[PDB]
Amino acid sequence: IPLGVIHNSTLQVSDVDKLVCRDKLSSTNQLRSVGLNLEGNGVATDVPSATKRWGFRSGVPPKVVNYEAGEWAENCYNLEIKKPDGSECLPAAPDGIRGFPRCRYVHKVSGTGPCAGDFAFHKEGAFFLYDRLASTVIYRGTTFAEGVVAFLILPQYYSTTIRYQATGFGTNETEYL
Amino acid sequence: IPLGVIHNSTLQVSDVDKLVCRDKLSSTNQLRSVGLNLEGNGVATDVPSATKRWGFRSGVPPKVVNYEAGEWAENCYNLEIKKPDGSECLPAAPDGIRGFPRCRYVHKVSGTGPCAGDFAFHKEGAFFLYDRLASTVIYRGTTFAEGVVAFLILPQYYSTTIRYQATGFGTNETEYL
Amino acid sequence: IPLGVIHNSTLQVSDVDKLVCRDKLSSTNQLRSVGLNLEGNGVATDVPSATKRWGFRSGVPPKVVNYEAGEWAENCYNLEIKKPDGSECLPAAPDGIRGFPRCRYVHKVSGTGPCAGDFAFHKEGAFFLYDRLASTVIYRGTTFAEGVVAFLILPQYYSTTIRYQATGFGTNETEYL
Amino acid sequence: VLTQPPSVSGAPGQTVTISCTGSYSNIGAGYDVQWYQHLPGTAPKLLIYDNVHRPSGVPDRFSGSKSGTSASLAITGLQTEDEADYYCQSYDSRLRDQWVFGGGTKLTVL
Amino acid sequence: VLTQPPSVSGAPGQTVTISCTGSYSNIGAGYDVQWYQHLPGTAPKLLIYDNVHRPSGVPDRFSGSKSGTSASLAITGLQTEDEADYYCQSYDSRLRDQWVFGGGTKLTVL
Amino acid sequence: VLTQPPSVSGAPGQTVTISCTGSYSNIGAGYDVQWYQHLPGTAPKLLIYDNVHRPSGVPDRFSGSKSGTSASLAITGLQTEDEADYYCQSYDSRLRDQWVFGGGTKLTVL
Amino acid sequence: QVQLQQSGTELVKPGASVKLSCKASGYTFTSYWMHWVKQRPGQGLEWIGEINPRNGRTDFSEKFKSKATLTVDTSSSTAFIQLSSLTSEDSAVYYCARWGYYGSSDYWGQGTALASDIVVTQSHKFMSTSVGDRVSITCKASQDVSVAVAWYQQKTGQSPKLLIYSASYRITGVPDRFTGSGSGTDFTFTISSVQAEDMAVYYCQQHYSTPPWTFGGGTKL
Amino acid sequence: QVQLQQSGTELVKPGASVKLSCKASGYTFTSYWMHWVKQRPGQGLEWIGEINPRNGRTDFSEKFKSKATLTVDTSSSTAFIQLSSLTSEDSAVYYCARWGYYGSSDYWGQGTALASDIVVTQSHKFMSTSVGDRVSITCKASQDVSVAVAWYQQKTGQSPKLLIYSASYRITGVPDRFTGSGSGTDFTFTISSVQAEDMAVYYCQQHYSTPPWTFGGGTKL
Amino acid sequence: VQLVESGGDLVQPGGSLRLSCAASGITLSGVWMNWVRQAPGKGLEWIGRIKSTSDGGRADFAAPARGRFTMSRDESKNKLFLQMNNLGIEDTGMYYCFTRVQRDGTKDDFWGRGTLVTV
Amino acid sequence: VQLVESGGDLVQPGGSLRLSCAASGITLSGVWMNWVRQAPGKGLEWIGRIKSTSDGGRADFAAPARGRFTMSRDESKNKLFLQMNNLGIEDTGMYYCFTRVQRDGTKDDFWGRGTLVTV
Amino acid sequence: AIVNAQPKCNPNLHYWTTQDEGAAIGLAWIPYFGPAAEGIYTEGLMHNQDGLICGLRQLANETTQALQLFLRATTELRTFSILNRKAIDFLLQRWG
Amino acid sequence: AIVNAQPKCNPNLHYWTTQDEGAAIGLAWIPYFGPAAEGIYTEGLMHNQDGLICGLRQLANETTQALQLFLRATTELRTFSILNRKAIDFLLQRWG
Amino acid sequence: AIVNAQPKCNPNLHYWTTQDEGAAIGLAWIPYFGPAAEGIYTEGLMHNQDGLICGLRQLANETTQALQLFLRATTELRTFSILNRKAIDFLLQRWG
Ligand SMILES: *[C@@H]1O[C@H](CO)[C@@H](O[C@@H]2O[C@H](CO)[C@@H](O[C@@H]3O[C@H](CO[C@H]4O[C@H](CO)[C@@H](O)[C@H](O[C@H]5O[C@H](CO)[C@@H](O)[C@H](O)[C@@H]5O)[C@@H]4O)[C@@H](O)[C@H](O[C@H]4O[C@H](CO)[C@@H](O)[C@H](O)[C@@H]4O)[C@@H]3O)[C@H](O)[C@H]2NC(C)=O)[C@H](O)[C@H]1NC(C)=O
Ligand SMILES: *[C@@H]1O[C@H](CO)[C@@H](O[C@@H]2O[C@H](CO)[C@@H](O[C@@H]3O[C@H](CO[C@H]4O[C@H](CO)[C@@H](O)[C@H](O[C@H]5O[C@H](CO)[C@@H](O)[C@H](O)[C@@H]5O)[C@@H]4O)[C@@H](O)[C@H](O[C@H]4O[C@H](CO)[C@@H](O)[C@H](O)[C@@H]4O)[C@@H]3O)[C@H](O)[C@H]2NC(C)=O)[C@H](O)[C@H]1NC(C)=O
Ligand SMILES: *[C@@H]1O[C@H](CO)[C@@H](O)[C@H](O)[C@H]1NC(C)=O
Ligand SMILES: *[C@@H]1O[C@H](CO)[C@@H](O)[C@H](O)[C@H]1NC(C)=O
Ligand SMILES: *[C@@H]1O[C@H](CO)[C@@H](O)[C@H](O)[C@H]1NC(C)=O
Repeated sequence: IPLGVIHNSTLQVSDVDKLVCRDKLSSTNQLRSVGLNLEGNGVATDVPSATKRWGFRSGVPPKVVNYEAGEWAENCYNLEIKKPDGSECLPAAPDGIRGFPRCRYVHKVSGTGPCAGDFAFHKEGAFFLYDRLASTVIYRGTTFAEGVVAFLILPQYYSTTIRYQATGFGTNETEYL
Repeated sequence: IPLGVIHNSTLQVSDVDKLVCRDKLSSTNQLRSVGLNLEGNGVATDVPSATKRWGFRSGVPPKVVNYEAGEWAENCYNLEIKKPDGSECLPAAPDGIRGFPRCRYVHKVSGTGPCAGDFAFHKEGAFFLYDRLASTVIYRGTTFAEGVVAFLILPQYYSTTIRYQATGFGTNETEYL
Repeated sequence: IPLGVIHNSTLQVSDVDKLVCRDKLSSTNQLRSVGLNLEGNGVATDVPSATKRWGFRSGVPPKVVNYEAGEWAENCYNLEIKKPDGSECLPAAPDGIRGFPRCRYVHKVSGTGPCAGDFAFHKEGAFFLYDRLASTVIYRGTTFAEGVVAFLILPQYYSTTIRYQATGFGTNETEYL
Repeated sequence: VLTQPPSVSGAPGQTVTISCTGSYSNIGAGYDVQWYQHLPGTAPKLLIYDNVHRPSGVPDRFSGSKSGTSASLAITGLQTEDEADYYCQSYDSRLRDQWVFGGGTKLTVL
Repeated sequence: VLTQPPSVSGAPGQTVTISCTGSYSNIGAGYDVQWYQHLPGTAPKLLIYDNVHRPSGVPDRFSGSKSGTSASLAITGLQTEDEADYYCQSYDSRLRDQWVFGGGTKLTVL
Repeated sequence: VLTQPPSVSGAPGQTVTISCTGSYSNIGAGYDVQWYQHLPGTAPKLLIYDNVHRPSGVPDRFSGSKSGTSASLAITGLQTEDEADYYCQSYDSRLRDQWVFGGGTKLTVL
Repeated sequence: QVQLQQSGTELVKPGASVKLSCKASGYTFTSYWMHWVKQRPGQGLEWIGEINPRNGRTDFSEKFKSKATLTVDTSSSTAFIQLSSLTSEDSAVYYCARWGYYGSSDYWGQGTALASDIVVTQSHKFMSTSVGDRVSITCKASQDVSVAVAWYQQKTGQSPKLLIYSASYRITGVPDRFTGSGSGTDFTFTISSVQAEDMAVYYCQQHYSTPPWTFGGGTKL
Repeated sequence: QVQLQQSGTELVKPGASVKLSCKASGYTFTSYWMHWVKQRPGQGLEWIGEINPRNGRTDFSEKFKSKATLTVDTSSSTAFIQLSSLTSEDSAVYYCARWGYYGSSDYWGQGTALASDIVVTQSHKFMSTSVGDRVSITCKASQDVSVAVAWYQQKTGQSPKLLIYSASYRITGVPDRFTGSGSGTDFTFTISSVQAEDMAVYYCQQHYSTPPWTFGGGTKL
Repeated sequence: VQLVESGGDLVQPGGSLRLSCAASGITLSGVWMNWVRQAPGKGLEWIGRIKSTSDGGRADFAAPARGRFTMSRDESKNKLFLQMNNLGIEDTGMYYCFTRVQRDGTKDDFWGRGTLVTV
Repeated sequence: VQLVESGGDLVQPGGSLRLSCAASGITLSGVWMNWVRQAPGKGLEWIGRIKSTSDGGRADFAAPARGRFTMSRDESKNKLFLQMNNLGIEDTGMYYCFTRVQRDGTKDDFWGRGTLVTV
Repeated sequence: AIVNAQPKCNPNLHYWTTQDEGAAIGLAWIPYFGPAAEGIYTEGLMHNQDGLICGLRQLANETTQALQLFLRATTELRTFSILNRKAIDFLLQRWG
Repeated sequence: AIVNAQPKCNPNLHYWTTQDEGAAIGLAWIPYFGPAAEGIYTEGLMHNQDGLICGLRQLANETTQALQLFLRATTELRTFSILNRKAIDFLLQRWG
Repeated sequence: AIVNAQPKCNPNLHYWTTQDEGAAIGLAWIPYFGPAAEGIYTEGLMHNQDGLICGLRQLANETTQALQLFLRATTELRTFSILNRKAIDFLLQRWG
């Protein structure tokens, strides 16, 4: 796992632990896991474009990784999709999983769509950031922002929910509203 | 988090890790988390007085902290309260949460009372000690002793259950038996 | 807990941490927990003989210990027993507990038998190895291989399921098929 | 002991709010306030089973809210089938946790 | 194959204990012992569904306890409506896990 | 829009397979395919509620399997009580997620 | 008991620097935060800054960010504050108050002569009443703070004394006539029967997750 | 942009050893793996081995286990390969390709003259067609690999260029006429309208959890 | 848990028809209710569907029932009313009322009796 | 949740009898169904048991009902059929149909009405 | 230096703890033959000079303020690595 | 040296974090009197020279490939010891 | 020195393990495109001089007695920090 050491106010990937004795780790407070959203990287934040990056698969257990520090998200998503017959499509959020804390917009996307897998993964391999946990799957009725987690060594509010009605979630023939 | 180092058979709060090289930590066995009850501190152990220190709140998730060593409790409590319409008032004890092991008396307080929050917290900020875990909330039908947890560095039986019937739990107008 | 250091391609139990500075632990990758099955030790792999080593007890909570590396098992077991009245006999496998990954044979033993305890323990004190976790109890409908876990410091496929019908599981009067 | 207005009225298109004043022990003690729709000739039907939570099978038009020591029931999009007595139900910290019902508001559709 | 006393009797104010002797395979093998109240003209009603656990809807008067290879059913505060045959039900390790019922105890209220 | 054979036939001892061809949006989009047994004069009975999962209370003889963009229903150990129309039910990614039923296969027992 | 013994008076000339060391005893010095309060003559209490002996972390008011420097010594168990660029108006009485376990500056020191922040303002500065009457002092909070509100009385020539360390939690030894109650953004401090010994300047302090623990304007009876 | 500048040509005599250093720039060198590919004259692309700058781990083909040695320097950001026991047939053109974030050797280097493994084989080596027609290139995988398949074109005298880095994920800047799609063990690379500039040797590379990233046989148009 | 359908009397080709679906033991507002048309000598034809009150309270219809058919729900008596405006001769057959209710991973339809409609 | 038994008419000592058990609200295929014989002036006699379809679809019988008795199940109407071949005079009494259904740690039998058999 | 501000201190510390995990054991280490959850605890008395006890009841009092903040920041339902983190923090700062 | 390969980098890093756990607190450390789960977070802006931010968004991008493999190997639903393991790995290799 | 007291030792240790987490990967690191839970394991053979295997089957046998006691003391359903604690104990005693 890559690590980040802030040398002279400049971040460098610590791929080798034998870098230099200049790097100091006095306490665990210097170690921090920052979860940065993908919106900063410039990816498309549109609902018809963001949902194409999410795919359903079966056989891969969900995994959750903790991150302490987060990034303010200007575009969050709240999937409440269900199967066309009314069956549940996304697993319920377990204890300790809450919505993303800071969200300028919460794209609450509801509707119907095919659910070919027990869990909804990210096609780009990124995580689904939550209140303080990063999960590889999407939980039902929980605000999340698709993002990535970085581990580094530190040196010594209103949400506007947007309603969507999606038919055919996860397919190239998808209609919104 | 304060730490305790037993220097020459005398405990001192280790607020600074740079105290002295005299302090030795050869193995994790020296590290120990002792959960001490509040009865030793001299607080009131009466049921009408102990229940006033417990309050119900919503929005604060429960937290559990592990402690290895404990203290014999002369006054334990077992809340089985329910809402006046018969609804559940306290969350069920999850797996791994059991009653306090050593209790001279178990004040099993049952009855009805208002439940303004999903969990019952401690107004003084203390924890609710359990079998081997300290939780900030009260679980239904589980013996507990209100106490506090201390972290320190070590150097190199019959229970008499008492039945209570409380009406108006958590209010100044409370009747017992 | 005993530890194993591979000195000059020879394993020795590290009962004393003061052995020698020759032992090197550069990273956690050297630390590894290998779960070895009991079939290698030469114990009887027959179903009528293996089930005699499993007993039911109540009052002992289940415990799970993680092991990274495992051993290919030539004889695995999948208990699906139930009480004679149709009641459940073994607890359901929780999230994260899966069947043993590599099994030459899966002795799927079903039927009826007495269930004197909430969990089925191992009379020899060994563990029940699973996908990547070692548990002291048996879970319903989950392939497992009875084995043991070793902690050591490293230096710098088709399954043939076999069906069994057992009446009187856990008693000296047991009939198979 | 908690009181209710003797009667309320409102247009079908308007939203009718039903008040319910309690005390420090009825509603100010944290007890949940329940609302019932007592259709004449039939058993009362629960509408709100908590301060704001609503039971399944109840139309979304009926909404409740507890503020301070008083609780209010809001009926949006009123129809002509809701002309019945509405009762405010809660519990009292005094009297050893006994249910207290309101005086009953006879909602009339104009 | 497990046996029961042919009949039992006791005063309504007294507590009546019903015995049930098994064997190493009936009750000594760890099988749960169940008790049934066979009211005449009606289907039997389960009273104890385990060694000590009791199903919901059964009065707390009926209590059971398994000791060694025998199980006992205790009826405290006996009334006149419990005058019926009581059967001891368990399972046998032998006979390939087949249910075994007791001879039946006809409790009589004096 | 998904099609089915007009009719199928098979011996009671043989296994009868009922085909169901979809498309990229009906079955190739990942939608679960359901099978119904429409006995004449009665409401249809569900047989398979997913690609392979079967509801409780349905005999194990009826088994289904989805391969590619088509789904097949297998009836092993056919009896004379299964002579009824079988319908293939799925959903379409197009048409805004509307249920699509097959043409119906009238299984005949020889 | 807790005794915060403060240093003696001073007469340093303008432009120099003075280090006022306030000794603390009777409690674990590293456990409780140390707070410094400046009182201008006949004006009120001004919160300067806070220092944590456990970790050395210090925070100051925006006005006192550069004027005051806070340092402590664990072995000496003494808190000393060093001031810079002293002027005529900087000369005042400085109090060291121990931050309580729940955030109430319960124990003070003897007088030593020389937006994001929560603003607490009292309704009337010059409430006047006769003996035996009942009066209420109202404190308003900008944001929704918990029941945590502190009420202090400061008789002339004496250090401020904490009376109510929460909405209604009354300090032991305080006369029962001093009854306070409040919730949310409104807190009321009431005297059942005002006496000749109860006329003093009353201060309102909010202690709820706010690093600036600014006091109230005051209320003289 | 990513530029993998490779070393100059060489004429070392047989039996000696040559170290070909390929400099990498425009990206974090330690983050992406470095792969070396040997192209015999008019034969095809042969994968030699891979080196991970982050950890120093290196893997080679069974034929190239002893012939090639891979070393990298973090500070220099240059990957150098040292060959041993060079023969006449060992003399060929060596390419350094950066292993992409998803396993696609998207950026290559300038030409430098000198069972368990997944085998990918193309249907026809010498597909022939006229301009304007539509042809399909089929790649077969021994095991069930995911949609991850890489398609490269290598015009004569130029380094291979990645076109499709997955089943259908098209590299930006590639003409839209190059459309590829496939799944499972079958992948199809299609050209809507073959042009005079589209005739080259096409290679199929599978990148799915397979340490040997062997290329395809080839397809010359 | 059962469902019953009401209505379905003989209707002239020019007119409107109302179909009422009622259930006992299951709340229609909490589950998604589907309507299917079973014409004589013809396969099952899914016509409409109403979502639960928890989700969007809107009804989806097929092409033949796009505008002509309208669905209304009465939560007071947990009855679902299907209005068939501008009826036609092709709208003949048994109309069923079923819902996919999933419990513990297993789902059942709980088909109703079904009312026959003659035009 | 209730169970009903059908059959039990008078049968000659030489003949066969069929007993039908039906239930409403509980599926027989999902639970283990037990049969008990209650002869007049005699204790309860457990005769047979059929396991659920999830487990092995085989029926276990006691010694007196080992070969003579055969049990069959019809999932179409959730009815359980007990065939009593080569009947005898001792096979006289009420036959009950009950199942141990466990929910949330508590189990109930849900005994049926019981059909009387006279030989 | 610990100053006990509690109104009353109990000089005797009757403590319960699990087994030493390295002491002599027989067949009780096997869960099937071992004692129940209640029987695994071993008791004792810690009337140690009365200074180690009254200062421990005050250390626990002060630890609560920081421990509550630590638990609030953590997103895990149960925390078991407080001692492990303390060992890491002690060892990282020692650097030897 | 970090080379940001992202098409667009946001120079401003508006970050949310929990409380410092060592800062000044009043009655808010008590869970009963403390804020809800939403109110415990403290916000800030980290417009730090624009080099520490664009290189952080690239470090997170590269960390994902290794982090996904690490989570796949682990058999635990939630992982909280990544920092603890990193501290151990750093300290074991340092040996001082 | 390990003395194998087992009646029979298997000289060949056919072992399964997860991926190295640092080896070469393609698109399989993405959970959506990656293999199922069964496919992530990599197999191998460890016929290493027969002394490293028979002594490992005896080390595991002796570890069970201490491991069972350790699990009994712990109040957590699942334990994942045994290696982390062992690293801490090794490093704390080394002090370098
Ligand atoms: C650690 O140890 C400390 C003790 O040093 C514990 O502090 C206790 O806090 C609780 C909660 O605030 C107190 O209970 C309340 O007490 C007030 C009255 O307090 C006054 O009188 C006390 C004598 O009875 C006196 O000791 C107090 O002085 C101490 O506290 C202040 C403020 O913290 C401090 O500055 C001093 O230096 C002293 O340390 C004080 O003068 C009382 O009015 C309250 O009753 C109201 O609230 C209850 C809430 O349930 C309600 O039910 C009632 O109806 C009423 O409305 C309440 O009883 C307790 O008195 C403090 N302990 C002591 C010895 O005073 C702290 O909690 C410990 N930490 C833990 C357990 O984690
Ligand atoms: C870390 O940051 C990198 C960026 O450097 C992220 O990489 C992104 O990967 C996704 C998934 O593959 C890409 O989305 C797909 O893009 C293809 C077309 O890609 C081509 O065009 C891009 C311009 O639009 C161009 O930038 C690409 O070049 C980059 O990527 C290649 C391959 O990785 C690399 O070798 C280069 O060096 C560049 O870095 C490339 O030429 C497009 O066809 C896809 O659409 C299909 O798939 C979607 C799936 O949902 C489907 O819905 C569509 O219908 C269609 O079928 C898909 O959009 C994305 O373009 C890459 N980013 C960039 C900037 O190109 C990586 O994901 C980050 N890691 C994380 C987030 O963990
Ligand atoms: C959906 O995919 C199919 C199959 O490739 C294609 O024919 C169709 O055009 C796609 N739909 C859209 C809207 O692109
Ligand atoms: C309960 O609180 C109310 C409101 O302050 C008060 O009037 C009443 O006297 C209290 N009850 C008791 C028993 O103190
Ligand atoms: C079972 O145990 C009993 C009691 O010891 C014994 O009598 C019987 O013979 C045993 N059964 C078998 C088959 O050994």
